[PDB]
Amino acid sequence: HMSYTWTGALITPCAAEESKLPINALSNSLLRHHNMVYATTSRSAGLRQKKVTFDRLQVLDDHYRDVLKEMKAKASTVKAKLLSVEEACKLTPPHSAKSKFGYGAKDVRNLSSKAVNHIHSVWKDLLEDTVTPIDTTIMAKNEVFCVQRKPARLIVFPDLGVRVCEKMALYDVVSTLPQVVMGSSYGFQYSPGQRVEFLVNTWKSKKNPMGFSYDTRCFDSTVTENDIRVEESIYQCCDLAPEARQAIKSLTERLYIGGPLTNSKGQNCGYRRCRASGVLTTSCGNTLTCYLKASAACRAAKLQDCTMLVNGDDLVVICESAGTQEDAASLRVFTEAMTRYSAPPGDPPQPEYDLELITSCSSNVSVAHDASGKRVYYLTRDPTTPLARAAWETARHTPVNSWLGNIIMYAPTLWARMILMTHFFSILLAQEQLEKALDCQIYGACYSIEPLDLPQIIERLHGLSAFSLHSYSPGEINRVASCLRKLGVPPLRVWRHRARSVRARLLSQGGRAATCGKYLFNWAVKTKLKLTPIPAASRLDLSGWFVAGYSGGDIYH
Ligand SMILES: CCC(C)(C)[C@H]1C(O)=C(C2=CS(=O)(=O)c3cc(NS(C)(=O)=O)ccc3N2)C(=O)N1Cc1ccc(F)c(C)c1
Repeated sequence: HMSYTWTGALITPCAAEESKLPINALSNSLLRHHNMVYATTSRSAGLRQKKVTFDRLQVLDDHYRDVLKEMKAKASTVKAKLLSVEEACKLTPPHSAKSKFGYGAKDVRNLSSKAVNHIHSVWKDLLEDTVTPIDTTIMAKNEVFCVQRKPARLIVFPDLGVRVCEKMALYDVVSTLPQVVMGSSYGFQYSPGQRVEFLVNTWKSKKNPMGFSYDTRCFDSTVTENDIRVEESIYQCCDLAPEARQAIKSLTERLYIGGPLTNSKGQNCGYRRCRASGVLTTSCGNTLTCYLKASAACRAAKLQDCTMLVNGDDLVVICESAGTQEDAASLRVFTEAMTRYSAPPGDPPQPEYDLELITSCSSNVSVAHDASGKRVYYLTRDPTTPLARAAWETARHTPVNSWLGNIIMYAPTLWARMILMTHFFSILLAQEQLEKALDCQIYGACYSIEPLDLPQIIERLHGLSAFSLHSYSPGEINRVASCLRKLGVPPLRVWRHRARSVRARLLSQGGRAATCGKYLFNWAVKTKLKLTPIPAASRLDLSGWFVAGYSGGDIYH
């Protein structure tokens, strides 16, 4: 029952990997402690292999089967459709990994005969053969962090042809089934403004609230053959075309439950018997499995008025407190149940009696005040990793612009507004790239976004108050200041100064640019402009935003 077996062949790169922060003329204006920032490489892959390789044991009781029966009954109400080849081709990111079979993602998107013909052949094979393990490639992710040094995370994914077939069989299912099965507990249905409302409303609904986050140790490696067969039994409760059923069964037996791991040089690295990080069903499978195990563990622990919020492997629970000693004992029971279900913790969970000290999806609730002095809740995080990734992106073009996803999702925060907005609008002005669309990821899917659309995007995701917040909390302010000292980032007084310049430049461009100057940087001037609802906000097509999660899913929206 091991998560992986290995041959000793190395996990190899496909191009040169940099680990040191690249430096250019713009670097010092953001961050001086360059030696604090690094990127992960295949050189640490071996250390990750060791961490992710362990035996799983799993004891399944009546609570587990009781929840699973309920989830199944809800899933039975879902009707899901097959996508056409052309619809699935349109969901492929332009820069997705090319096929081993002589075509690329651009050929897929174009519906080129070589690509479409091969995809039809993979589909036929999937319908005919429900036994043969499907090949996957294993690679080390290159991700940027601040020291305090993580080994590379691994990514495991099938060929591009197979990925298009996954979409055809399962895109509609994984996009629709989780919210039906899980209701308000499915986290990927929420925009940031919706997510903070749900946490606060939930917290407020309890007489004496308690909450905690649950950190599963290497969630993907804890997912067993049982878990993945249970996921398929849930998918199969849906009302589906017979062709879709056969494809889902085949994909489950041949790809999702396990298969051979091949490096970038074509050598066999070993064999996987746990979740693949780079398949379409990674997010939905992890969310269903986490929810099943956590709901059952809640019943085992006798938690009172229990609300869960689940985004894949990310779990928070808010419930009724029963006193500090019994809460501590209940959380032990919960952790023991989870452990018996094959989901033991990394960090053991702690009860918290302050909403603002709970982290979920790498974020906590904090409070600031709008133009009328009215309290507004918003989600924030420690800015260290966002700012390290921004320093890197200041000197290197990358396929995903973390800075842009961070402005979008953390737009209300003092650090996104003062540092990220200022710094990157400066760069776009100087380079005359204000109109250039950039790719970034939200809930695992890729979006191409125009930075001049940012004000309307932010009004939709957060409301107009995102542009007037002030009087942020002392905890939040100190956590930012602490980060700036650590990374060597100029203090906020300098940022306010630069923001005025940036704002004046943007207003001097007219049009969409001036709207960015007006809304995004109203905080930097004492003589304020009046900020009214933006007409363009009402016409923005944000469909496909905040419907589901697609981590590893190879989705472009
Ligand atoms: C720029 C996007 C950002 C900030 C990273 C953004 C984002 O996209 C993810 C995010 C992306 S994801 O890849 O779908 C994913 C996968 C898994 N686990 S798994 C592998 O099992 O699916 C767990 C969590 C998760 N969350 C995230 O948590 N963000 C923070 C965040 C989230 C919600 C929110 F309201 C605010 C304000 C900020």
